[PDB]
Amino acid sequence: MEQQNTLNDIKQTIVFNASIQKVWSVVSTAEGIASWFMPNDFVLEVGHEFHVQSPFGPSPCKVLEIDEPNHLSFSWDTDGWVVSFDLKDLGDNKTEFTLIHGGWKHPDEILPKANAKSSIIRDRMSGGWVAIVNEKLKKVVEG
Repeated sequence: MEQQNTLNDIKQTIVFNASIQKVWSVVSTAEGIASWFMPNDFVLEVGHEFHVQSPFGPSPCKVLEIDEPNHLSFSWDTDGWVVSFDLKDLGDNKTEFTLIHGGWKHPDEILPKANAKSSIIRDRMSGGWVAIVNEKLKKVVEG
């Protein structure tokens, strides 16, 4: 019939037993995130950039947009990636979580530092993200 084109944005749609407020709290803190991301001093500020502590080198970030009552966006420095966490108010103490992580466009290009097929990192990152999304995060929200 047809095949997919371009690089799809790592989408992770899942429904947790929490509220958009709680789910947001998991994606609007320093300790909460660090509980499923990395040790850093998160900063809820627009155009605010920080630095995290990774065992594989420091990786700063830069907030793009801030909207607790919806979602937020931020870029990834020393890498060239973007991770945005969407939130949907479902109710009944439930909320829809959608992890969107892109960076590349066409399946072929290559980024520095990493230097590897974007499609490879997409799966590599997606996988770990999938688990993390259904490993710590879940434990974070549920916890």
